[PDB]
Formats: sequence, structure tokens, C-alpha cells
Amino acid sequence: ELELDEQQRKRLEAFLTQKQKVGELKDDDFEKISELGAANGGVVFKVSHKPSGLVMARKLIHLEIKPAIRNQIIRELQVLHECNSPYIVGFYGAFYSDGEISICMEHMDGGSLDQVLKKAGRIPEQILGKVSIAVIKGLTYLREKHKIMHRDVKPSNILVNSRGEIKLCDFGVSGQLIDSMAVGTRSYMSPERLQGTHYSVQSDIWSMGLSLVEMAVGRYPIPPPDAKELELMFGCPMAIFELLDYIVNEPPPKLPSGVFSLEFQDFVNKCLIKNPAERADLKQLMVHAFIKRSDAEEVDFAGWLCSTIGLN
Ligand SMILES: C[C@@]1(O)CCN2C(=O)CCc3cccc1c32
Repeated sequence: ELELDEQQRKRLEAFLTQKQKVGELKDDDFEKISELGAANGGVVFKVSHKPSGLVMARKLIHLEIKPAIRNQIIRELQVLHECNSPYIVGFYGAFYSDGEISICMEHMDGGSLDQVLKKAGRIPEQILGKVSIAVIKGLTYLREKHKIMHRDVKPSNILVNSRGEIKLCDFGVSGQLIDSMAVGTRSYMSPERLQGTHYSVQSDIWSMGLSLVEMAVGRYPIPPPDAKELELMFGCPMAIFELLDYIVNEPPPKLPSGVFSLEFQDFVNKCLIKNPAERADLKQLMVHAFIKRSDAEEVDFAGWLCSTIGLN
């Protein structure tokens, strides 16, 4: 499950070889190309690293803090140089300059799945099959190689590219950065995390299940759509506090019947069991009928993606 094919190994090696050529990251070495979107705590820009010529994604977090705090943040982010996986967004480095922390990472030309979803309307089950494999693999990697859980799985934290790669980003590695920042959505948080109770990688599986239902139906799935709302979709307002209460108190969302395969439906159901002990784990998810089927499917994710978003 963590072993790599020839292509994956080669791309991972090529990234590291290019990264080695970049030295210390400095503010004045960046030329702004465009705005990629906004992440929690700051804006993400597509940039040119002038000396190396490398195109990067630069996230800028505005923080007015003492040299003590920022130097500790930068050191804590250094842990990202150790995360090397086809399912994790490549990291270049982090620095502080004139009231803002910069996190420089690999450019993903397909952007986030939250952006792809807006464009597509809804994402096909076979495409969600590849997405599920990449998320399980990224979460397994983080857990097994670094003893870390994501803590913030959502469609805006799943990045995609024209080579067909799917990678996770914005997993909390710096405690100090979270404290100083600290304000992202709690709408993908598991019922146990919202109840302050017992929380592990099982809470990330809930967030993945919820993100998958959202992408499949083309709508944040809580509260569930009524009989008339589903007819407009396939043919076949709640304030944040009300929503969080609904998650904790009500049955979990589910895919509509007779539109998706029973394997996909069962897969999301197992991710969405409210009790984390009963909820499927990464090991069980890796061998789920939906995962085994999707893994054997020869799905052109890059082709689908480029056609959908008008990339090219
Ligand atoms: C979370 C992130 O900042 C990662 C970088 N990124 C990209 O490379 C593509 C566009 C994008 C949109 C929203 C958030 C991000 C990105």
C-alpha cells in the first residue's frame, strides 16, 4: 500500500533533484504570477522562484509576531522536508518576511477539488474512486512514516494536476502556527471531535467520507436534500452552529440510492459511522470492495480533469 511503481519513484526523485537546486528561500526571489485561491489563514499565489526558474505555489499567512514565535514556526515546518510521497504535495520551504509567513510548495495545475467541484457540478464515481485511493494512501503514509494524522481533510485540501496526480496538503505539522493563526471551517469535523471526545486517524476517515458525498452529489450534504432537491440533481438556511449540532445529533449523510454503486454507497457508509470504533479504519478501507474495484479500473483522471476544467 506504501510501495511505489516505476513512474511514481521517478517523479518523486525528479522533484527532490529539482528541490536540491533551490537554496534558502527568500522573499525578494519571488515574482507573483497569479492568485491560485485562498486557504484558511491566508492567500495562495502561483509564483516564479526567479533564480531556479521553478514555478511554485506560495501561501502567505499574515501574522504580527515576535522573532521568537516565527523562528519556532519555521523550525516546526522543517518536518515537511521529511514527507516524501506521491500522495502528499511537495514542499519547498518556509520563511518569514515583513509580517507574513510563506509556505512554498509544489504547484498543482488542477487546483483544489473544491474548485474542480464548482466547475464540474458533480464528480463521477470512478473519478471519486481514484480520489479515495489517493486520500487513503496519503493518510496511511502520514500515519506510518511520520506518526501524524491530517486533522483537516476537506475538498479544498485535496490538490490535483494535469499529470493525473492527487495529493493532500495543509495537514497541521506546526503547533505554534495553529496557535498564532487562532480559523478554517469545522463543517467536515467528525462527531467525536465536535464532542471533544476520543480522536485519531478515524476522524480523518469521517472527513474523507463527507468530502466524497459532497463531490458525488455536488452539494455540502448536511442537512440531507429533500425528494424535490434530488430530482433537480439526478432526475430520480443552517448557520454554522446549527450545522455542527446536526452532525453530532443526527444520522450521518448517505449517497442517494440507484444513482451510485452499492460498493461506493457502502464505502462512504463505513467512513461515516458516527461511532469511531465501528467506523472503518485505513487498513479495512484499503481492501474495501470499492477500493479494489477502483484500483483495477483504468480511469483517465488527467483526461477527465483537463476536459472538465478547460485546462489546455
Ligand atoms: C492549500 C493550497 O494552498 C495548496 C497549494 N495550491 C495549489 O497549488 C493549487 C491551487 C490551490 C487552491 C487552494 C489552496 C491551495 C492551492
